Amino acid sequence: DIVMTQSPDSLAVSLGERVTMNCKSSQSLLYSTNQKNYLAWYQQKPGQSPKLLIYWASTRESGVPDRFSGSGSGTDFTLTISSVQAEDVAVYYCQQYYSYRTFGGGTKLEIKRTVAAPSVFIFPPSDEQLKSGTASVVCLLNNFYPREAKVQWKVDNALQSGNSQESVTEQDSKDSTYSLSSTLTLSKADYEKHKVYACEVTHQGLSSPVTKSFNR
Amino acid sequence: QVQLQQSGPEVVKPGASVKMSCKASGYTFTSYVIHWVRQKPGQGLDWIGYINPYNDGTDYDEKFKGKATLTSDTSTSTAYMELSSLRSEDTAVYYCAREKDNYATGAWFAYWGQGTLVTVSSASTKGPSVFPLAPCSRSTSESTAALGCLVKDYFPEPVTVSWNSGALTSGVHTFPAVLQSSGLYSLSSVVTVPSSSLGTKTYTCNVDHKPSNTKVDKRVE
Amino acid sequence: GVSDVPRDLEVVAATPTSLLISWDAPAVTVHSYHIQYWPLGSYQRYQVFSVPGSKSTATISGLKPGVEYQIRVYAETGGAQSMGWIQIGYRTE
Amino acid sequence: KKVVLGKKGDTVELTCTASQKKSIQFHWKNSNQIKILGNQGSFLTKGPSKLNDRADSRRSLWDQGNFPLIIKNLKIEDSDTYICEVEDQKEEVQLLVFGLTANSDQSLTLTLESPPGSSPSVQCRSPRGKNIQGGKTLSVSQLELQDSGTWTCTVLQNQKKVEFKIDIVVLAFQKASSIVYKKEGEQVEFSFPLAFTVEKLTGSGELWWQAERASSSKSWITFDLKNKEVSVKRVTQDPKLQMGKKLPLHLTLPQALPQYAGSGNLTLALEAKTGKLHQEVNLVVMRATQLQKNLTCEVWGPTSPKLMLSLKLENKEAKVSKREKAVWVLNPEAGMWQCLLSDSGQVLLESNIKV
Ligand SMILES: *[C@@H]1O[C@H](CO)[C@@H](O)[C@H](O)[C@H]1NC(C)=O
Repeated sequence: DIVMTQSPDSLAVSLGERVTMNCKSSQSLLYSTNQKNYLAWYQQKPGQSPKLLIYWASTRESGVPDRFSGSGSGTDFTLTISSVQAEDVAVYYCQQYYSYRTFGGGTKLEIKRTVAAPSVFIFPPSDEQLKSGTASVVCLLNNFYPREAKVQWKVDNALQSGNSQESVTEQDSKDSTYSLSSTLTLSKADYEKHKVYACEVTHQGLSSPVTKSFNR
Repeated sequence: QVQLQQSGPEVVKPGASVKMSCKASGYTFTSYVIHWVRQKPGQGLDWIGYINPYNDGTDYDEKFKGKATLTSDTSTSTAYMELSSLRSEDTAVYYCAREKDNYATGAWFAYWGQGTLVTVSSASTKGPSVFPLAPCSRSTSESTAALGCLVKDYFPEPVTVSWNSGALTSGVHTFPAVLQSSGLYSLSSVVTVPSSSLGTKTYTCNVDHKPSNTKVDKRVE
Repeated sequence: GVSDVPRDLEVVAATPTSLLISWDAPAVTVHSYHIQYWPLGSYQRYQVFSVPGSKSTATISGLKPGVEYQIRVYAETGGAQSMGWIQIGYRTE
Repeated sequence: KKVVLGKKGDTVELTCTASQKKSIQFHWKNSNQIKILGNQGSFLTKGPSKLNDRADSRRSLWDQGNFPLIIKNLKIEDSDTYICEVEDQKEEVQLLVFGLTANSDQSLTLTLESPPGSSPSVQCRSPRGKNIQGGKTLSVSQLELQDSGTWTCTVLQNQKKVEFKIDIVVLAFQKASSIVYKKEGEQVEFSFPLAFTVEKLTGSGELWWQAERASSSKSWITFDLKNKEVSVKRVTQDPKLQMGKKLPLHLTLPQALPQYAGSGNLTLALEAKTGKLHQEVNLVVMRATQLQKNLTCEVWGPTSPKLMLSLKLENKEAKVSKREKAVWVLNPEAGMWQCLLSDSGQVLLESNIKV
């Protein structure tokens, strides 16, 4: 087959800045007769299927906006986003159709924003879950830009390890921010035993580490 | 309006084969070539094969020369692909696509299907319990408040969640699921509203699980 | 791996009685190229001639017009590779 | 607009015509808008394209209003979209050229030469009728001497197809074996095509055979080969063998009989290289016939144990089937029954009988 290689692994670009994303092919994709490159570019926003962007390496699809433009010929091709909008957070792929149909590894385009702290909240376990026998304690971090966040669970001023399960989104399309969900799961009997629960947080935006506590 | 609609998610024993479908509508089904792409969770697209609906012409990539089998039902205007002797690695999402035009004029994948998630596993499918996530009390000094649903002990992925019949879409964050130690995924969904607005509107989240055929709307306030 | 097969065989130009073929040499040094041509189906009526390993083309005279033919070119290396071949077909005017 | 597929090296004509049945100015240009050819009054002006040598037109049809473009000795790189341009409107015709070529690394390989961006599927039928389907490349892994005729590969892109025909020749004394399955009474044919290197060379040979009884190995005939001339040294009376005087090593058995069955070795040596060349040959014979009210079907010779015999009416299903060497039915239902010795996928021998 024709080995496609995409650089970089992932890309961080600031707002309004210019994006360059490269796709190099094993052998040439240029057809000597009709002078057409048999290469295409695709966008995949999270949770969706891929979307056609550029065909023939020089032409874009009708839906595509004007800022995207395809460049290159032969074996070295490049996608250029004129001005990165906040909504272009996606992973972009390149494909050849000269022989068979091979794709690339992908370039994740992430936007680099001003630093912003999280707005943190804690939930107690619902009464309905407690009647079943399981206590789950979720701690939320919303719209924090620096993906680095420290979350620790303290139960009556005692660090908890091994029982927290955490989940993070991808970069929001509206403002280019993240969100986290740390979930503490335990049984009802062990939940009843202790009186005070709190998730302590650290972030580059928080000058002092912050905590939110509740009492059963 | 050319549509491509695939099967829903499935569970398949190891070693067993999974036959999945892709239904086309909006064009002459025997006039364009159909392609199949595999994408593993958070990984690149892997091309599999291409079928000509006219005579069921077949060509595959070497990686899938044994596994992949492409057939098409011309009357129902549907394309199928089945993988044989499924392995743990083979758990992935598979897409069906179409060439823009015929006879080498348009060979790029322009029209796409939604995707089919095949969870290669021997475990049993199980229904998700939906719990409400609400603040301890409405004494918050700060205007923003947090509401959410807690979808726990569901298998296999995917589960889709929408708020107020899909009406509420500002400040909503549905988190990717996590595998509980028990062995069932547990997903958390939240949404932001102002403190002043609790009790004004009623908030309800819609959980929909396809392998179980379960839809449970949970009132959260 | 380390194959000994002539490659990219084609017919450059033809007349109703003659073909002129060209082929691309393999990796190894080749002592001579053997051009074998017969009418489609009937192998029994083949005629074969040899050209030196440095020559890239050969003319084929004495052909009947409007006839499907089969053309086969071997390459023999003197070292002890083997007799490899590439084969195409063609039709005279 | 139009779509034309072509054979590599063949000649195709692209039809363009105009409304006015007169000689008027026109030209042809390919996908890249490059002049292919034009007319200046009576004269024909040549275009600057790399298709200059092969592309041409016929001036006979210019008065009648046809303006064809002729391309001879098609190449895959010729496959492209072409445009006929009269000053008023343009007619567009898309051309794809395929080709088929055969490589050899006993075993054979076929490669389908394809234009860029195509999505073709290729099925291929043997002379005996075996179908081998594949994508851009096909591989003929295992070949027997019998299946050595003219093969036919039909290539399909979307809705348009093109037919290729190519010969396959299997060498005898290579590792490929020979086998023939015949119903009782038929004449038996064995062919041992010789390699072109040794065909002129001279040697001597003979054929050993074994029958239903393993007591003796008969050693049917001894023969001598000088120049391209085959002469016989000795023949057994029992099979009335015919050895072709002509160079293609041809051997014929007058009629197939059960006693004339079993494995055999054919050995050819040569005074030149003095290295014994061998070749393995099998004959399997079926007898399916009805004696009074009994119906019996037996098979003789060296058959792999895996294959199975069956007796069946062509309307219904198999009335009896075993993997053994003999099958018998008593008082069978009225109809045209059939006896089959077959492997899992195809039927090696079928005999049709009337009860
Ligand atoms: C038919 O002939 C075969 C020959 O061996 C014999 O085995 C079988 O028993 C016969 N069946 C009859 C006479 O019904």
